Amino acid sequence: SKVAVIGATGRVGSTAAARLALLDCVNEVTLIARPKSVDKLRGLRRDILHSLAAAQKDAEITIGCERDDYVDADVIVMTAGILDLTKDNAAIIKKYLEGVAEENPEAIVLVVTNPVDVLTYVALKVSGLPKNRVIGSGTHLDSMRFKVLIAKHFNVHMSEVHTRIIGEHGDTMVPVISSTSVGGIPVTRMPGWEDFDVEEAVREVKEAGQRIIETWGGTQFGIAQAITNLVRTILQDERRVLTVSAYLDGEIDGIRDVCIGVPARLGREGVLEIVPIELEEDEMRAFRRSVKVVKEATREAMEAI
Amino acid sequence: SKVAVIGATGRVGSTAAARLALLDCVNEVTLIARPKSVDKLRGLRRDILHSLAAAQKDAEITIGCERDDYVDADVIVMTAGILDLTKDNAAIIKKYLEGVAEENPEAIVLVVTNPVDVLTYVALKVSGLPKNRVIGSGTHLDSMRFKVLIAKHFNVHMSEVHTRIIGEHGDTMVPVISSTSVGGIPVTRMPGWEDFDVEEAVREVKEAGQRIIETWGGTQFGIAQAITNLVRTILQDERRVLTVSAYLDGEIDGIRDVCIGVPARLGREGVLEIVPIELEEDEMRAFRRSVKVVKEATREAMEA
Amino acid sequence: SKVAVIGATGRVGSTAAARLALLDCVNEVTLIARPKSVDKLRGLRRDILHSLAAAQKDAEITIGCERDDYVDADVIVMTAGILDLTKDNAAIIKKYLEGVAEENPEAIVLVVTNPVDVLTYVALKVSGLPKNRVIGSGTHLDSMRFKVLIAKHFNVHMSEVHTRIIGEHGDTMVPVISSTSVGGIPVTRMPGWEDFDVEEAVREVKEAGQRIIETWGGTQFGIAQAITNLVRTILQDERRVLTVSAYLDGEIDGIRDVCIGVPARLGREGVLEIVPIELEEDEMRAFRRSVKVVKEATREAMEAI
Amino acid sequence: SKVAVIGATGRVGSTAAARLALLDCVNEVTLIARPKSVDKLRGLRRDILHSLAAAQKDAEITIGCERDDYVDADVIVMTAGILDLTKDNAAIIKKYLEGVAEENPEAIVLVVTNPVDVLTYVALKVSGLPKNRVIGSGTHLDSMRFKVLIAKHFNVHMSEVHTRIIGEHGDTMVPVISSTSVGGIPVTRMPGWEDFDVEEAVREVKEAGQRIIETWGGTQFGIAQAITNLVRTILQDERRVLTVSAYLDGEIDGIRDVCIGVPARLGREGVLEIVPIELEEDEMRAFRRSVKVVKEATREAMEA
Ligand SMILES: NC(=O)C1=CN([C@@H]2O[C@H](COP(=O)(O)OP(=O)(O)OC[C@H]3O[C@@H](n4cnc5c(N)ncnc54)[C@H](OP(=O)(O)O)[C@@H]3O)[C@@H](O)[C@H]2O)C=CC1
Ligand SMILES: NC(=O)C1=CN([C@@H]2O[C@H](COP(=O)(O)OP(=O)(O)OC[C@H]3O[C@@H](n4cnc5c(N)ncnc54)[C@H](OP(=O)(O)O)[C@@H]3O)[C@@H](O)[C@H]2O)C=CC1
Ligand SMILES: NC(=O)C1=CN([C@@H]2O[C@H](COP(=O)(O)OP(=O)(O)OC[C@H]3O[C@@H](n4cnc5c(N)ncnc54)[C@H](OP(=O)(O)O)[C@@H]3O)[C@@H](O)[C@H]2O)C=CC1
Ligand SMILES: NC(=O)C1=CN([C@@H]2O[C@H](COP(=O)(O)OP(=O)(O)OC[C@H]3O[C@@H](n4cnc5c(N)ncnc54)[C@H](OP(=O)(O)O)[C@@H]3O)[C@@H](O)[C@H]2O)C=CC1
Ligand SMILES: [Cl-]
Ligand SMILES: [Cl-]
Ligand SMILES: [Cl-]
Ligand SMILES: [Cl-]
Ligand SMILES: [Cl-]
Ligand SMILES: [Cl-]
Ligand SMILES: [K+]
Ligand SMILES: [K+]
Ligand SMILES: [K+]
Ligand SMILES: [K+]
Repeated sequence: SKVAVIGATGRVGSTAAARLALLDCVNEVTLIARPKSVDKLRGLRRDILHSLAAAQKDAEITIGCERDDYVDADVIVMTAGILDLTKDNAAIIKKYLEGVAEENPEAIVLVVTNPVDVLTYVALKVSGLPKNRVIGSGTHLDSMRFKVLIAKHFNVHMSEVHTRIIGEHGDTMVPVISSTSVGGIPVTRMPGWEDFDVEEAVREVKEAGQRIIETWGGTQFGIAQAITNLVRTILQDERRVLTVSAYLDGEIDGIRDVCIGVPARLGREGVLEIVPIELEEDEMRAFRRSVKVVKEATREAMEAI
Repeated sequence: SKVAVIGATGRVGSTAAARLALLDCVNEVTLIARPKSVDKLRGLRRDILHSLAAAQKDAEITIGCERDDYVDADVIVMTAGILDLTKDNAAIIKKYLEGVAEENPEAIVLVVTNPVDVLTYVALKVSGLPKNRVIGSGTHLDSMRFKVLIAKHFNVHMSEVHTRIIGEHGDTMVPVISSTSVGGIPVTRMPGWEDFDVEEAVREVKEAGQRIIETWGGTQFGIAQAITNLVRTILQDERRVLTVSAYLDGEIDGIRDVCIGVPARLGREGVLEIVPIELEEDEMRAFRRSVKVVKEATREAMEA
Repeated sequence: SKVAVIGATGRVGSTAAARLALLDCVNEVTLIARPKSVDKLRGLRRDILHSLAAAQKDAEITIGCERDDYVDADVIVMTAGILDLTKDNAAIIKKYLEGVAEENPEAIVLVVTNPVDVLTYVALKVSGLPKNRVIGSGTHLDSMRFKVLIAKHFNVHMSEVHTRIIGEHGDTMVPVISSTSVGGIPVTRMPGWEDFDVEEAVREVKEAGQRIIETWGGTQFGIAQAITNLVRTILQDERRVLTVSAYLDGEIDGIRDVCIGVPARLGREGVLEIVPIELEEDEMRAFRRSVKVVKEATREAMEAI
Repeated sequence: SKVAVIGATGRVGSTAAARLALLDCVNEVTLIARPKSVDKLRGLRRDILHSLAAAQKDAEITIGCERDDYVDADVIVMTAGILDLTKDNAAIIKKYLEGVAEENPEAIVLVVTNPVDVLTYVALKVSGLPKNRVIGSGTHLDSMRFKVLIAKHFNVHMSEVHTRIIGEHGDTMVPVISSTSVGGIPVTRMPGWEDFDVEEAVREVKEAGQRIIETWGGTQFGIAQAITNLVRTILQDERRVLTVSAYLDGEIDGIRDVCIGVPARLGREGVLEIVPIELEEDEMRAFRRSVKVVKEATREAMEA
């Protein structure tokens, strides 16, 4: 399996490529950058190879700056980026991913560049790939953090909690308490749920990104591990129900023609299906509002081309 | 951490000891059997030590036939076993576990011998240990098997399924669909649930044991891995919600004075609590029917 | 990958199949027995499936009693067995493995039935397979135990010790101190080597089998884990230098036409090569004597057919 | 176990803290930097906590800028760093690690800041800690890289190769072919050793650092994983023989009063001993030449 990382010179790309190389299901990682940044990729390549030696792991680490270098990959991770920024990043998506289905119709693309929901739609539109082979990180990490917050409240092993945050990876994210469980027990029926402040929790999840930006400079190790989790789930055909930004086609509320954070059973074929989750009234209204923000943002992004 | 396996010369005990010794959290395993069966334990000890060498793992393997060889263990796994059956096995429980708490009050006892729910109660009574430190395998394996069947039906990663079979480790076991979820979604709302035959699944779970006995002679690898799973959850203080035979004290429908399969958050201190699971009508009726059978069988065991 | 276990009803076969199913590189385990023992395989199949559920692992467990059931396997493990016993077991080898190369020339056979060195030669002769795809457990476990004994003497992590016992899996086994090292340092130069009694150690390794036989009934968990280690090394193409019973063709002392415990670099193709280890005078003499015992035993076994 | 990372705002420190927090043996990581850089640590703390959530792992992440925030750590990883360079870095060592043993005598210090061998000596002197509890990354990564090159040459599993680069973490490093083995066989007797260019391999090992700095800006992931490997060996008392910068006291050729890369059996108590490795003529000459450079550079650092 070959995983290409476009934007490997950045904080997210660099750390993603390092942790992806450690996966046993990844035999080759190709670092992609602008032609005037490949020399920096030569250093990153050596540093990662040193990490593998230390961890007693093996992977092929190649470098390049052209379409021929990453088009044949099994997974293409887009981490290259910076209203007008959504423009410029959307253009980057286009330059890299336009017409990929013609050379490799079996490619899987995972977009991380923000706005992730908008740019996954751009990636799918320009790529020509099937809707099941183009996704974005979306609210995956947000859901995993919410999962930990609940597990710590009830003081149970993390694996016992199943939860998800759907919608935009941003202010309009929606927690789905209606499909949240602790050891299979609906969380509303668990002792102590009354003492969990869902709103504070969501707030902690929603603002963390901006707080990290103004202090450490931006997310790095968090998003990198989330990418690793998604790529492993795919390449090892694990068929987990993960919350990622995917193209909706009526599976939830007949909502259609948008890419947004939703539960998806993920395997080697990409999105095997979007789980038709049934939302309560409030959850449905918040989810509809979130779709409204993403669709308008997607329209402006496409108008820009 | 030291784990003692009583009944280590048997099918279950031997295999349990072997897989327990592979755990990083288990630094010593003590093989316990009757005095006449000591030499057999010497060979099993060496065989397990060979397994550790091949797995590049380590563990101190000790052997004994006396109380002083296991009373100070952190976990005592009870696999020694022959109504006439329950009586003799309860006598074995009493012989080995009477007055343990007087010498090791922090010991944890895991009962595996059948009837496990009954003998779990016997163990707690004769042990004098706290209710939270005496449990049984119960329907733990039954729940994990049910989990795989649901997972294979929806074709999802097994970790996505959380389900549970509570009550007797036997014919009166009760599946808790009310507390069964896939990715957090109530299983009733998952697409395709109509095509899942719950009753046929339960039959496969409750009947397999008899089928294995009639063919291979009895379960072995399955129960040994379940023992390994339970002991690791305890010694590593993982705080998982597993279904084990434990003493009920009014957590579910105010039922009391019985050891039966229930959800319990397990850690290094044992049963941290029995989760107050809310059951729907039919499930409640079946569970109460199962508590009746277990309580009756327990009184006869205690009387002898 | 499919691994067939012939003799799965026995102590070694049963436990081998259970631990092999737990390997991520093994997707199917086929239990093979005599037609009048398949019903017992039905119980073992269920018990193993229960073990996987408990360990949260997956494997396909099939059963059968004919050549069509195991001939297409990727690895065929022979654990079916009981001078005259060497006869009867050799006949069993023949019944199961004669002409396998005609239906599956890429099959790999791992013999465990004793005498392991003799019966690996029988298996290779009757199978028609290439010499690199037929081996036996040999002195693999014996070497691993010797490795632990040395590591405990020097109180170092086991991974630091590299050693091997070559020759017959029996009284004529030979320790190769000349190729024994602790962290790469020749063990003869390590502080405290003078306090290690090699003879007692070898004795502990040589007699353990008989002592276990007269007490617990025979080896079970030890040999099963050794089989698992060998199958994993093969199916995952790990290219370790493991000591197994293999066909010698002049790689050591120009010794040829015998199967005996020797170091072999092992991968998906079986024996990639027998490492031409250079033995000291005493080690060479003991190794030559061991070959003499195996060759005579092999001749008598073949005369029996 | 609590591991403190001083210099956590930097490339190495941040990445080191992230991978350390993933270790099961590390329950707490304390991020330490200068008072003005505290808010930056808040963001790094949250980023690492996100990584743990995604990896389904746990760890308490603390932050500080004072001695009291790290003196009680079990392992203190020194990654804070700017001859004028060595002097300033030695001043940093002194500021952070002076008098640690007075408050935490069982602390273990791992020095990473370059020149690592020199600053390891500085750390030991100013710390007052025992010689066995102060080490440096030294040629640990250099040895692991050399191991992979030999392994790829013979096309064997990497675990089959045991090799070692001792001496200075720099130009005067010395490979110990005399103590290099493949599967226990002396590498000199392994078929194909003639086709292995040792000198070209050493050049690739000693020059890569400069190449990474001139391109990516400096090493990061490699050294962070090496730190993670060393800390795990200590906290899990694995007793591996790893090459680290440690205080020599006559174990190799009676050389004394210098911290330099040498084989050391590492456990929870630190350097359990420096293995008395026997070197052949040329290797001995190169090692003595390297001890000269390190001792000289160490005296100048101490003088300032
Ligand atoms: N949860 C989420 O969805 C997260 C989203 N992200 C997104 O990831 C992206 C990268 O973030 P980060 O790595 O911190 O940013 P960095 O500035 O560290 O790296 C940016 C990367 O983009 C490349 N790049 C920038 N402009 C162009 C261009 N015009 N053409 C080609 N390549 C270009 C850079 O290459 P060069 O060195 O040549 O400039 C570099 O590889 C951002 O868009 C960010 O929003 C980040 C974290 C989490
Ligand atoms: N709850 C569950 O899920 C499961 C329950 N079990 C129960 O485990 C028990 C053991 O099963 P199994 O291992 O197959 O049986 P075996 O006959 O194979 O082993 C029985 C063990 O009990 C010992 N034992 C027998 N009689 C006595 C006695 N009077 N006093 C002391 N020790 C005695 C035996 O030692 P010795 O050799 O000296 O006789 C041996 O160690 C049974 O009660 C069985 O029902 C088994 C599997 C699953
Ligand atoms: N280090 C080593 O090399 C080791 C070698 N071994 C060898 O493994 C072999 C099996 O040992 P173990 O499992 O303890 O023995 P068991 O008696 O427990 O099992 C024997 C197995 O062989 C089968 N078998 C016996 N006779 C025949 C026959 N005529 N035709 C077909 N199948 C037959 C049995 O089937 P059924 O039930 O129908 O009889 C059963 O599957 C022995 O030869 C032993 O020497 C064992 C351990 C270690
Ligand atoms: N031995 C080895 O194998 C390796 C050695 N190293 C060494 O590690 C050190 C750090 O490298 P790197 O992380 O890339 O460097 P960075 O500049 O990225 O980080 C330096 C770190 O040191 C801190 N620091 C700088 N000046 C001072 C000071 N005067 N007092 C206190 N803290 C200070 C910085 O904090 P702030 O942000 O507040 O300035 C920051 O945490 C260097 O000395 C380098 O040579 C690196 C890699 C490998
Ligand atoms: Cl990282
Ligand atoms: Cl998710
Ligand atoms: Cl359970
Ligand atoms: Cl087993
Ligand atoms: Cl070996
Ligand atoms: Cl090393
Ligand atoms: K890899
Ligand atoms: K252990
Ligand atoms: K498997
Ligand atoms: K941790």
